[PDB]
Amino acid sequence: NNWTEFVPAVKKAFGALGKQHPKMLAAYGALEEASAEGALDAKTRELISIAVAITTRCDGCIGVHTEAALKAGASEAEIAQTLATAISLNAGAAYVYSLRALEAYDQF
Amino acid sequence: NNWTEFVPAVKKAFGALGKQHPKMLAAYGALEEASAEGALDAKTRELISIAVAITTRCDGCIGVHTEAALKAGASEAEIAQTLATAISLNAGAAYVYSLRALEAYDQF
Amino acid sequence: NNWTEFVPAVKKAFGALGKQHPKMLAAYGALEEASAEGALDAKTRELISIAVAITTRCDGCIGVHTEAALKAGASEAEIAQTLATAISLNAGAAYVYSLRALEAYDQFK
Amino acid sequence: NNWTEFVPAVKKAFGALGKQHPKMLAAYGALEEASAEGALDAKTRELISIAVAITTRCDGCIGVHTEAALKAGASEAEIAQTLATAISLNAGAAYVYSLRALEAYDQFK
Amino acid sequence: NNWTEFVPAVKKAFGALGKQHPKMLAAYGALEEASAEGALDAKTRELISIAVAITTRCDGCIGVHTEAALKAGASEAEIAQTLATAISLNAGAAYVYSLRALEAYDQFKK
Amino acid sequence: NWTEFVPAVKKAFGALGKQHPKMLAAYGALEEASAEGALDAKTRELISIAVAITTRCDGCIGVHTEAALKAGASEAEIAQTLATAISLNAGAAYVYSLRALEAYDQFK
Repeated sequence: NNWTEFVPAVKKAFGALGKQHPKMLAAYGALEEASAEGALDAKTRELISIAVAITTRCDGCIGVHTEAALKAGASEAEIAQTLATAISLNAGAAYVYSLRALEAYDQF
Repeated sequence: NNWTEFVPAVKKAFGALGKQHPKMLAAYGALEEASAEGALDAKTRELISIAVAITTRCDGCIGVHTEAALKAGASEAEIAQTLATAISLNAGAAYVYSLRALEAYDQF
Repeated sequence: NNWTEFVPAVKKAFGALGKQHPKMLAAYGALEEASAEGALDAKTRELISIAVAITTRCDGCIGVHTEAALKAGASEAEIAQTLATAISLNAGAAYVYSLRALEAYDQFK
Repeated sequence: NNWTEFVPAVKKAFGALGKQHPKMLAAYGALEEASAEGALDAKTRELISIAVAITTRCDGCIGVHTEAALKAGASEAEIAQTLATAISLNAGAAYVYSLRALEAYDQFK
Repeated sequence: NNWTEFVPAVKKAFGALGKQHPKMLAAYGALEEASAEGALDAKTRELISIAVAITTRCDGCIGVHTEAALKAGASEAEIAQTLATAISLNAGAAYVYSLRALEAYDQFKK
Repeated sequence: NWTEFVPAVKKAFGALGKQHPKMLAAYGALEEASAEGALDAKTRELISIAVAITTRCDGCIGVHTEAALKAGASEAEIAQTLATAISLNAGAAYVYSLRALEAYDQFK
């Protein structure tokens, strides 16, 4: 459809990248191996990925790790709660720098 | 203090670039010239400048345009409301891309 | 394109989020309430909103608050000058960290 | 340098915000309420919080939720593996947009 | 993006801005003026421009400046290696702030 | 940046490879793929600084500004790289501002 058609195309672009520049795809594979090492469970790692995917505003990253979260057995409330946490942290960053603006106003 | 001393150091740094690379300082001066052309008052522009500064996480921009907003007659309630609006728009972005993840999960 | 149909689609997506997860939509309602608290008129609130939206590069946020600023009485010149102000700040941030890099090129050597 | 002094200072600034502007701190609490709803333990939520905090590069968000992760029982390897997952996704966004640049160069634009 | 049609659409919109608000387009020209001044050739400048465009995630910026890299004589290997360097620095920024998180956890640990 | 800040950053990277070696090996793979090709060390470090300005990473700035110096980068090459990165940073805001004015015209 929209995401069910986008994700295979994104995975294909990564495959064409490895056939042309294998050291670049091997660099990402090294990043995924470092992430996979440790007792974290695949679903929790994918949920961590979705929270970062929506923060970086990467549509290809969203669909890849959302489909991987479902394959890992993540329910709908687990994802919505993960997104709600990422929204709170994205808003928390603006709260911190807004706090710096208020502190500057009182100081001048 | 901090902000009352950090802001002069920032403006002193921008003055240094004008001596070493005047073309780059003039380019910024061209950006503020276009930003000042219109019927929007100084307080309105400086409030907009603060909301973008906390979004860009630019501490120098925060202090420079917070002091400038005070010089334009901005009250503390106006800056806090400006920051509240900027905080809201930063979270709505995480909301928008969170909805994309939910639609992605619903389609797989 | 098609901002006239994109904006109602974004609002509908927010509506389905509330009927499936009400505490997330209520949180955005609490954020929108604190943004309305104050003496800044609706036009200045939406102009500020558009400036953050183009800095964020959120398309749904841009169209929602551009239509709202229009209904609040914002002329095209007020919209353009708001973008010119947001673009200027979207360069001073790079200027500030460029000044750090030029200092970084000093000290060394 | 001193996160044990930075984090309490950030917490004090948030508390002073609610005394001068309560609706702003209330909207923050509403975001925390929706975050703590859905049977995801605090350890998993704080680990997710760190992964987003380093993506936003907010030092206040990092130290606040790193301490909260320790209080929830997060091990050092649990955070390191979380950061390793967050780093992989930060590069993943760069890979996806670099693929757009290569597809652009092929079409000769 | 990638399309040979989207890039002329971006350039046309920039010209429309200069017709309605010339002081805004002139400000961008002032920025491009300072970018063109210097010892770097056009290829290296457009390669640097591509690296920022994928970091700033601006599709039109990836557009305008990847074509200018082609016209400047940049090969596919020069485009790709620039992107591999840009990708490395993007992950590097996450590595740096991840170190702060590991340092903060060590100071709170008991 | 400083002559003492960069050694502290590289010391933390080395320590990370001692407690979590797969994470440091992943960054090395990203550096090996970046070094592979005809682009000289100067252009790569200049590209690295321009990204280290778009991203607001100070450690990346000082590390790669020093590496650019050892690679033989001149002051004119450093400033022009920044002016190029500043132009692109403003260029991104110009594009999404064009969609904002395009949306405003559609709602009338």
